[PDB]
Amino acid sequence: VKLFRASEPILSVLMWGVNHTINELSNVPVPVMLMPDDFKAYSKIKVDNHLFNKENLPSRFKFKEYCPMVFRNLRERFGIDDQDYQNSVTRSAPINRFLTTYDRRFVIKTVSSEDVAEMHNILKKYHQFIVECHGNTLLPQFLGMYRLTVDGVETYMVVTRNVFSHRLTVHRKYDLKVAREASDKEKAKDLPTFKDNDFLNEGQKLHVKKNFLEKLKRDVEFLAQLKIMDYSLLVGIHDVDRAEQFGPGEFDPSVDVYAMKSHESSPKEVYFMAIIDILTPEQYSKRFNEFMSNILT
Amino acid sequence: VKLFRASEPILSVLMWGVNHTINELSNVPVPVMLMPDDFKAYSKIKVDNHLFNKENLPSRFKFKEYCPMVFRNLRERFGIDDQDYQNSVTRSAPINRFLTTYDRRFVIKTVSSEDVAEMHNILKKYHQFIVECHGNTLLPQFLGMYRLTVDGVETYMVVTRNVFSHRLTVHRKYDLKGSTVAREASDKEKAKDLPTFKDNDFLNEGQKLHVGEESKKNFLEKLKRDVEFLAQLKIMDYSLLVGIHDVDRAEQEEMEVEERAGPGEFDPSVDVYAMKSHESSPKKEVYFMAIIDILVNPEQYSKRFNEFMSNILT
Ligand SMILES: Nc1nc2c(ncn2[C@@H]2O[C@H](COP(=O)(O)OP(=O)(O)NP(=O)(O)O)[C@@H](O)[C@H]2O)c(=O)[nH]1
Ligand SMILES: Nc1nc2c(ncn2[C@@H]2O[C@H](COP(=O)(O)OP(=O)(O)NP(=O)(O)O)[C@@H](O)[C@H]2O)c(=O)[nH]1
Ligand SMILES: Nc1nc2c(ncn2[C@@H]2O[C@H](COP(=O)(O)OP(=O)(O)NP(=O)(O)O)[C@@H](O)[C@H]2O)c(=O)[nH]1
Repeated sequence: VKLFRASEPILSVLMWGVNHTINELSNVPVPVMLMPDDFKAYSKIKVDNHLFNKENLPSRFKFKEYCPMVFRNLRERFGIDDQDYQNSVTRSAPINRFLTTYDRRFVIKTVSSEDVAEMHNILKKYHQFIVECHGNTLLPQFLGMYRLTVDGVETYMVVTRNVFSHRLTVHRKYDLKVAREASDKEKAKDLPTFKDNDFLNEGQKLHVKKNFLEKLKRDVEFLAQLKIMDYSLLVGIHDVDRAEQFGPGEFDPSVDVYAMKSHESSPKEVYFMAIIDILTPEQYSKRFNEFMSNILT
Repeated sequence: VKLFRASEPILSVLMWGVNHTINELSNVPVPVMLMPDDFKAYSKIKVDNHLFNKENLPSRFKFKEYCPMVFRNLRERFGIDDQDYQNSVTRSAPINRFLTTYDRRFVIKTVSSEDVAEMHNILKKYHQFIVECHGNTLLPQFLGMYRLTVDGVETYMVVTRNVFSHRLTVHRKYDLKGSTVAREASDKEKAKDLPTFKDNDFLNEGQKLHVGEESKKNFLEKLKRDVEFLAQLKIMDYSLLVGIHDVDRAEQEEMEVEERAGPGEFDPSVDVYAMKSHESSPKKEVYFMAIIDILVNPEQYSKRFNEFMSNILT
């Protein structure tokens, strides 16, 4: 029994919504191919519940799913089963807009109307690229896109596969791309988002490189051709020994897709690296490219 | 994998709605008791799809379920499981508004806004009656009440358990009121396959139903409390629907079926209104007898009704 028990009405509606659209989809046949209209398509449902089942859900709310055929195909191509996705969102309220499913597999980010517009703008080529690279990429894996109406307020969400391990604690993270670096207050946060300079003058490398670089180049090239910028490479680091204070450094490469073991010859950790934030050319790409090509040793 | 394929979009939407509402209710816990708000409550869903899932469902439709907590409970008290209900409605399209589920277990009747209003008016009392009578009644067993919206047009529907068997074939039928006013069937109706014979038609044939005392007493006691309950509310024009199954004829028809390619028994948990003919009647038969259409004065209407049905059978 999924009650859609959550800290805020909006989370409840998200849970309800994912549950609903995925059951509905299970009634929709898997087609031989995506079609042009699938990229211009949506489902919309409006709920108006008088004196009923408003123990957790708002009595009145809307839920809209952009291009459900496309995002179900992306799901399949990312090796993700519809039932597991549904369970991750619904079996328990997602946790604290930036959200994570209770099991930490999927990230739910609140986004703008123009982010949604832009996603629609890249979606065909992005899909074709996921096809052509066989879901082997560092780009965000987009799993679903929704608009929620709650108390008259529209909210937009995008679901991605988590960059980080859904199990291995991340001990230090960097957001790589002038010059930028972490603030005098952000550096006082539990897990700080460090930047390029904090990384450079700290003299850190990542002993691992072939796959990562081939992949990364192909990706940032694709992002260039779409005239997109501002995207960052998210890097996460889990210190095995630090955890050691069901084995340490143990993970499922088919789940934690971006995870990477430290090379046998190293001062032992787990790295997670993936490109985030591309919903916004050449120079940015080659600059980004070279900066990241110099972290792997 | 339910496609909701149907010859009319109204039916697809019916299937989708029962499916959707039953699954939703599966998330809703079963209460210790029903509350007053449960009798004034409704669920409403409005769907506007664009360029998506249009092979069977229309892109735009509305579905409303009346007092769903109540009807769920009613289903429980009539020994009908929600998954079975759902399956009966959605596994395959209902068939010919007067519909029957593909498996013949449930009747879907198209009604009026007036009808829906009267359901609400009588619902708390009908519920309590079903409670204190333990589900043992000739009255319609109400299982669900819905409003569909297709093409800006609104359609109300009431679901009941079939009075007739979901398996056994009905070879003759009567709609009986007991009116002093003459009630026969038209040449039109009499030319139909299974005509709806009426009062004077029943009188004319010297027709009688022999069920034996122990079944007669049960029947008549049900009937007496039923029409007394109906008389209490301002309820009139309701009928006794009478189906007659010829066991022998059926064995014959089956035989013609197996040739061109058990006997007179039934599950009373399922064919709730079925009665075997008396161990020593002429031809052996099964009858189905229920009160239908409950949505001069009511008291006398029920005296006039009860005397006629009381004489309908020995
Ligand atoms: N655990 C986890 N955290 C993430 C993931 N993606 C982003 N984050 C974190 O959430 C924040 C959101 O970053 P971003 O997508 O750039 O959103 P933004 O608001 O446009 N940028 P900013 O970080 O400056 O606010 C980042 O600081 C990052 O640390 C993820 O997949 N998993
Ligand atoms: N006694 C009673 N009648 C009710 C109740 N709910 C609905 N009705 C009656 O049932 C009839 C059908 O109502 P319905 O078609 O749902 O629509 P509506 O409530 O009129 N408004 P709308 O058509 O805008 O949805 C109406 O005549 C209404 O008065 C209730 O709780 N109690
Ligand atoms: N198989 C079956 N037929 C039923 C059932 N209830 C009613 N009918 C039939 O369906 C028709 C309509 O019955 P009724 O409820 O009186 O509807 P109505 O609209 O009030 N009357 P009518 O349609 O005859 O003018 C009749 O042919 C009746 O015999 C039922 O449970 N099962």
